Amino acid sequence: FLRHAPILLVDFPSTSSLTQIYGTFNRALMKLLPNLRSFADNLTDAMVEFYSESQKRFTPDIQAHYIYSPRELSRWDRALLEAIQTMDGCTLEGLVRLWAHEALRLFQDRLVETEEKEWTDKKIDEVALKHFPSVNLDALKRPILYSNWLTKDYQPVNRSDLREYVKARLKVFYEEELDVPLVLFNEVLDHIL
Amino acid sequence: AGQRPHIMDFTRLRVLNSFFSLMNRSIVNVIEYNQLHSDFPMSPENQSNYITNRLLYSLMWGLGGSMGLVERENFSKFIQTIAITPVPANTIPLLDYSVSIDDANWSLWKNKVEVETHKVASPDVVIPTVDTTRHVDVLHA
Repeated sequence: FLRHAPILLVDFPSTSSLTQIYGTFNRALMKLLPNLRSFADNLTDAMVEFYSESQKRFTPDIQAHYIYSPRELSRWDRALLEAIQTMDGCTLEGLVRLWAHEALRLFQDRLVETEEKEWTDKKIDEVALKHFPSVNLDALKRPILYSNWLTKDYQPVNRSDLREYVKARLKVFYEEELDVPLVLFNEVLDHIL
Repeated sequence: AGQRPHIMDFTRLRVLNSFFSLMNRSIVNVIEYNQLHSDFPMSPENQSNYITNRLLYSLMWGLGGSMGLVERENFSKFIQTIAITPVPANTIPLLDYSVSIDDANWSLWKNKVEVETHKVASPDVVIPTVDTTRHVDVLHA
């Protein structure tokens, strides 16, 4: 079969190509935030550096689903966009905390051993603080959550204000469906979102 | 090219076809290149440069297309040293270069960009780069 089929190997966009490829998507994405339009390139680096750093830390060896690629960056950007487009003006602080979120749900939600997930978190900040010095560190403070079942648009929510809510909205799920008294605890919340 | 390791078992005909398919595209390129410049057709002297160079081009992509990213580079340099005809210095892989259908010269690919706010990292929008515009030429043939 191959005799008639010419092959063409395709690896991952060289670290340089990614900063120019995905780097652009951002420089155009930061127009929805003129005030932060001076961090476009910054957002990029932190995005590509984190991705790269992780792709290596988590190889297909330690586990199968530990596969990465630029596709993660797009899901990351589209995520940054979709979120921004619904905010009456963002801030350097908001960007970082919103940046870390998408990074988590992309490179952490797949991890298994707490040791790995723990690593992912300390690295996410190491890179964030390394590219965003003017940040208000507390902007990366855990736990990082984002819900819209409370705030008008896509805004951060604290465990309490959220669980105290889901718990109530849950009271309906009881008589309207299966009466399974669920104990809204840490993990549970991270999942429902 | 055979001694080199590929991602899929090296088979004489496979690479030659990939090569022939590419070497033929180089030819067709001149075939149509004249169906346009009827008043300014190709030229015996200049055409000689294109074909002679394009051949070397096809060799690396046709016989080295299935080669690794790093592996492919070394291969292109091997084709340079040998190539008796004009070829750049080994300081830059021949893989990074192409060939102008016009002045038929080893013009680095690097010489060949705006996205719209609402359509950022989206399916279609394919930010053009070296690799991008480079693989295209090969996929065309």
